[PDB]
Amino acid sequence: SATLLFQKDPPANVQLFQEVPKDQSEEDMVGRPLPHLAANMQASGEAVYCDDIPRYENELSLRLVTSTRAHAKITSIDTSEAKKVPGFVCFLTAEDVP
Amino acid sequence: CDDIPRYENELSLRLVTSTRAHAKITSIDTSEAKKVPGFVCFLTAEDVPNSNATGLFNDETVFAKDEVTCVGHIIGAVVADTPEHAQRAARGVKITYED
Amino acid sequence: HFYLETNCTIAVPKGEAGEMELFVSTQNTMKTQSFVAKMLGVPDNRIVVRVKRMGGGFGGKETRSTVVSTALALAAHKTGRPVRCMLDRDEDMLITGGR
Amino acid sequence: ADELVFFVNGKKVVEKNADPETTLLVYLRRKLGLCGTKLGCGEGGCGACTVMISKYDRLQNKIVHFSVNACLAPICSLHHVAVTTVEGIGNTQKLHPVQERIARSHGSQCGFCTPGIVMSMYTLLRNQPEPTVEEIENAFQGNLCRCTGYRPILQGFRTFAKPSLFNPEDFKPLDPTQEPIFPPELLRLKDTPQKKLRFEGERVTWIQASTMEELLDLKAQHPDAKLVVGNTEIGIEMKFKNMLFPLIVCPAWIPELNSVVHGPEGISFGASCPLSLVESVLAEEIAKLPEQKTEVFRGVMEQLRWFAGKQVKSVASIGGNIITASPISDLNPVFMASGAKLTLVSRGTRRTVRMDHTFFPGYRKTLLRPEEILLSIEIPYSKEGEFFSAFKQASRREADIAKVTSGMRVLFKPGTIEVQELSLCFGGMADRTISALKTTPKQLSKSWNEELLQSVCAGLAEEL
Amino acid sequence: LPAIITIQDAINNNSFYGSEIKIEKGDLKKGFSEADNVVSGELYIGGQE
Amino acid sequence: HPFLAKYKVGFMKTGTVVALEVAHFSNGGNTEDLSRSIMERALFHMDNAYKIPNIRGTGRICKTNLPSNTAFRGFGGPQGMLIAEYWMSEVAITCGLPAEEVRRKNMYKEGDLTHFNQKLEGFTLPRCWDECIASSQYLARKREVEKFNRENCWKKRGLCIIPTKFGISFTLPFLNQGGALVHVYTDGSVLLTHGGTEMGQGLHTKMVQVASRALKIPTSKIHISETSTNTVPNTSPTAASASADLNGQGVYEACQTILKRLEPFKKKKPTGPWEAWVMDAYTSAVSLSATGFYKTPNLGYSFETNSGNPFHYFSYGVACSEVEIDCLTGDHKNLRTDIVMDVGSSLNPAIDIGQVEGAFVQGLGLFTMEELHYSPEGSLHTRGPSTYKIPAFGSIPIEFRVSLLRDCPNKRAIYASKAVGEPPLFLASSIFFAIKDAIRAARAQHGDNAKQLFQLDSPATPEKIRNACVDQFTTLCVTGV
Amino acid sequence: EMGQGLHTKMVQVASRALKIPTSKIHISETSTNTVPNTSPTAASASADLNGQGVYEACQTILKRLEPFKKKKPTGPWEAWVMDAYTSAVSLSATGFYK
Ligand SMILES: Cc1cc2nc3c(=O)[nH]c(=O)nc-3n(C[C@H](O)[C@H](O)[C@H](O)COP(=O)(O)OP(=O)(O)OC[C@H]3O[C@@H](n4cnc5c(N)ncnc54)[C@H](O)[C@@H]3O)c2cc1C
Ligand SMILES: O=c1[nH]c(=O)c2[nH]c(=O)[nH]c2[nH]1
Ligand code: FES
Ligand code: FES
Repeated sequence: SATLLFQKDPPANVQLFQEVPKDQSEEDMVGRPLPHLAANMQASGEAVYCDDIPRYENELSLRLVTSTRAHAKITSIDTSEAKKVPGFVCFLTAEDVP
Repeated sequence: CDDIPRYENELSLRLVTSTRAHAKITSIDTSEAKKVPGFVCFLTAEDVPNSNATGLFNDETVFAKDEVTCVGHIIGAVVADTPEHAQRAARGVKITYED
Repeated sequence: HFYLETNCTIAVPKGEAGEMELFVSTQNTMKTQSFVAKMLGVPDNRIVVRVKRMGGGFGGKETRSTVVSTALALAAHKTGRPVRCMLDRDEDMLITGGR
Repeated sequence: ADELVFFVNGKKVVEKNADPETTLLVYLRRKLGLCGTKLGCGEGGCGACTVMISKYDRLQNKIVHFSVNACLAPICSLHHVAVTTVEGIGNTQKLHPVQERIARSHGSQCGFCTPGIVMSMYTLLRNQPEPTVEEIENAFQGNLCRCTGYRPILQGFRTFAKPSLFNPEDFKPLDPTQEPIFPPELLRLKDTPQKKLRFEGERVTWIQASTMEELLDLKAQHPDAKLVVGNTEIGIEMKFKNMLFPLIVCPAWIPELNSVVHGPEGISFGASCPLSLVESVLAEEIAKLPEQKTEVFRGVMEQLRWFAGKQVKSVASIGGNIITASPISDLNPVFMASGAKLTLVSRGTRRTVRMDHTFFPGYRKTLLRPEEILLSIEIPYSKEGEFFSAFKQASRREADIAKVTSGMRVLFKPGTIEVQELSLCFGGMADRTISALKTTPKQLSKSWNEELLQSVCAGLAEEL
Repeated sequence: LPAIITIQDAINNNSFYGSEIKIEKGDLKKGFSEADNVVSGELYIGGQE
Repeated sequence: HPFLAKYKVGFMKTGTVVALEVAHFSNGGNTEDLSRSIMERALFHMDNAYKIPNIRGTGRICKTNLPSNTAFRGFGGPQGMLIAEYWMSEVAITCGLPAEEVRRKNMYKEGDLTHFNQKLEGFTLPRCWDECIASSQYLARKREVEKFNRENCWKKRGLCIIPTKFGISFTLPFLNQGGALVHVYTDGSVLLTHGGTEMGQGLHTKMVQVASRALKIPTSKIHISETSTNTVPNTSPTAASASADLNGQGVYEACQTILKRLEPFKKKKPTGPWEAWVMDAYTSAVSLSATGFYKTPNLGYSFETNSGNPFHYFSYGVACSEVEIDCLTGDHKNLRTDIVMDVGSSLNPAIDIGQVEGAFVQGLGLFTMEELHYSPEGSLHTRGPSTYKIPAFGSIPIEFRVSLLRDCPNKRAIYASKAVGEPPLFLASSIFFAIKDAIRAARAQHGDNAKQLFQLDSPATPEKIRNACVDQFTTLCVTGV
Repeated sequence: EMGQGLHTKMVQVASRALKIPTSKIHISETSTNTVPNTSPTAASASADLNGQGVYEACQTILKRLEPFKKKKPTGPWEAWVMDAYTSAVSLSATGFYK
């Protein structure tokens, strides 16, 4: 068995669950396997997730700046290179918090 | 309302209206409207998914179907990228009437 | 009426389940909702009408706001894109009627 | 020229100012508003961005279909191809059977991975309308889902092969004739000779080279020109290591970099041949030729089983893997252990080297000169009494980075069990692909017995 | 500045969020002294993204 | 949260546990966040399924210069329970008795008090256990495993059956509340919203289902568009597996209010359609809009007196898993898993089976695949799928069997259902302990004492599995011998 | 709101009803998915109708806050509210008038 190249038997899946009472209305779906309501839209790529929302023509983009040290004092911050980037607007820090 | 910023993909609509008080719509020619840069489409009664019957007593058309019944009866709507382009395109919708 | 803000609708299609959101200068969110729903053939629970404020109504935006709202809702549904129409004064005065 | 022209969901796209840094995913979402294709990692591992490419293969006079990671596909590489996204195969008004079955079989929970998995499955079916259960699971090596635990996706799709949660009998059947046409405009355009293209972005110029002369002239004039083929390495260097190649040349169009030549000693693949093509070629040869001749081929195929998934292997080039020279390349140990013949050209020079330890002098370096490119690699037939194994162990079996990866070859003196040659090569044991050059020589002439097993193990323990 | 990374660095430096949380029931000294067998050990369980 | 545990268990030769002491430490990172409530939930589940007369657990949360750790499906329960099952595994081995018998005889019975003194009523775990035993064919397969292991030197199989108890309700009692708002428009269509958010668990699906029963109209007439702070304020997070419980009640109450207001119009036209009742209500100027609210009754535990019920009820389930390790590489196959899960009278068995499988596979990753590495100076190295290896298509049990327990209505939650999101995750520990079983067998194969309690930290990665399969190769590589 | 000062008036009403300053009450917009089936803003009626609605919505809240007010008759609004929240009492209410 040490020399065998990797091989898998095919899947064998069983899902057991209880049928609803037979006197239950066909319109009463509680206890029935109703697909996720957004399943089709989610298969079709029509379901909208946050970044799928179109941009406003005046919309800006934000990028967080994070520490590269586990524990340190911030001695200084230099934004001089950042300001040269086309479309640069501003760098927010603690002092901008209203 | 119009102070609300436009979405990047937002389109402009311009109504096209009857210039006769009572008349059958013989034909509609969008040929000039399509030459206008930005033109997307011309909406008419045929493009209404469900009901062309609107108004408080259900006696009004969303868009004119066969006859116009006032000067300013809404016949269709041009859709275009910008309002300037929607207006120009709207001028290129030539309508033929029979009073 | 000469409300200084003419009729205006933005319709924003949501891409799912016939959901649409309208921003409208109207005194009648309910009828705006109902008329757009029926025109599209979707239930009312899919249509949201939002009014922040109007630059005048005076009764002129009790019903006649919907002739713009419906045309625009349709354009948005059809294109999958936000659509906007604000009437020019000449348009508004011709289409929407008076006392 | 400078216009970039391709098709998306049947619709012609003309981009007049393509920026080499623009990925297909960003173009689809932000330029075309098609947000079905998702961003899940930007790294190539998650498949949330999977779309299908269709193109006319000039070398085979046929129309081909493959999946790619849109997050790693430069739009500048896609002149005269046709892209299919999730929006292209169906919608809620008319679901494609792929769409219907994943939905109805409860194979979509959060839904974010669903377009990706749908396009992997769809692409499978355009290539093989009746796949085996095995081919179906393999369609998803490059697709991750965090929600479903995978069972229902596979179960629902098993219907396409060969009290209940869903009813397969209610699924609409698939008619392959009803898929979108290949854009006739692209068949009209395949009658024109490919011209060199230049695209200029904010920071990067991209040259899509049409001929070997254009490529070699450019490398002679401008040796810093960075070759890009599949972008499955350079894409990561740019996005993640913030490296910038201001000049890129992409040679994927050049015939001699795409050729497959049968020779007396083995099979020569052009450097730009995708791994999926190496796979398809070697599989045919393995199935027809005698076992005795296909020991190295099977070595390569084994390593490719666990090499990312379909999306990466469709665009990842054989040459790309070799020149990247990662310490954990899964193929370089195999090429080294089989001493595969590499052909290196520049303008005005052609040479060959058997891959050995000297090919990789230092970290991520080869013995190529700045102005040289790798033209071809010959994967050899095995001889009588020549045996080969390949190995890989990572943290996960599928679509993982190797901890240790190996190629191993023995040639015996004919009719004996006495070693003539022995090559044991490893990734993941140094800053380069290495050969156990101290351990293997003292085994020459020894018999293949317990004493040899012990000598090598002790040798490897000290040497590595 | 001095960093505290691992659980052990934190124990070493008395770096906790708030105080010990505890549940106890019955009589431990008795239980242990009355058992046939005692087995002690340590387990580390990694996090998860 | 990573956990470190120090444990000492005392037990009889029968395997009966008579004393248990566990010190827990979590790595909380650089803000407090939910770290303390997580450690509470861990302490609440250090018993897992087992009655222990003399018991002491401590927990301390480490403050460190790492990113702040937070909630993850299970919320300290899985860490608590793996520890329980780890020493429990060692009790069985020390005792020379089968694992499944040692676990069964230490199991709580109906009416027992937990170490925190909550009574276990409607204790379905024994039924989960017996059904899983029979449906997994556990004893027969134990022999088949034994056999494979005699016949194979360099591959070994392992089989383990693990139970779980999981307390339902936020540990902070006042979070156990939720709200809904329902509008009926004059076309009869309903717009519903609640505080829950949809993240793939099919919550909106379940609430539409609930509302459709409550109002006695088709689900097609009810829509949910979104969650919004300006339709339902002051909402708890969608967490603690409880969101269907809380919002379901909320939705139900909003619906009852609307029914009460329609009942005069119903009485006047008992055959006439829904649409007519609504328009009749509208044109009689009755409000077609209502809120709904629910708070979970009678919760509140005190650490000081070790009294009060933290949970409204418990989830129970059992999983049997079989693995086959490759002793030479550390690779393994998950051959088969059998799960019996009590979700009460499921609101939606498709969705609940979905959550069992989803939860289980995340847990499978937690205990076998998923590993984060840091530099010694505390920088996360593992920052994408290239280095962080979550379960793939190929990772899941080849034969994967899930059963929802039959005939177990849970009175005190919406339409007799139970929460499902988190409780199944820990059951993937069954793969961890099956691997531990296979490792033992590989070790026995190289003349290792079989009451030897070798170390297996979690996750049980190829690295850890291979290194624990001590042989002539590991001995040479480490020792030089 | 079309310039007639309707929101101003309803804020004035809610302020008296709840006995808190107008500063603590805000109205952002009108929407079919917050209040359904609304009559048009018309017939000079809109302050009469909505004023009563607002009033009743405020009466419901006050009824829910009553017990927290009895326990702390002087302690401020903010305290009652946070108390009702931590006792799991709804702080949302519809109001209606015909
Ligand atoms: C998700 C993912 C999974 C992966 N899994 C694996 C794995 O399991 N095993 C493994 O080994 N690798 C793996 N890789 C690495 C990568 O897929 C391969 O190295 C790939 O073969 C690179 O091919 P490419 O054409 O994309 O190269 P590109 O990224 O286009 O170029 C790579 C390098 O090769 C040079 N180059 C390309 N062609 C030539 C030539 N003809 N002459 C000279 N230089 C040339 C380029 O200049 C560049 O320096 C993975 C990558 C991704 C993104
Ligand atoms: O008791 C819990 N409290 C929470 O806040 C929470 N969050 C979560 O995911 N699970 C749990 N459990
Ligand atoms: S976004 Fe994950 S592979 Fe492209
Ligand atoms: S369903 Fe959420 S990642 Fe696939």
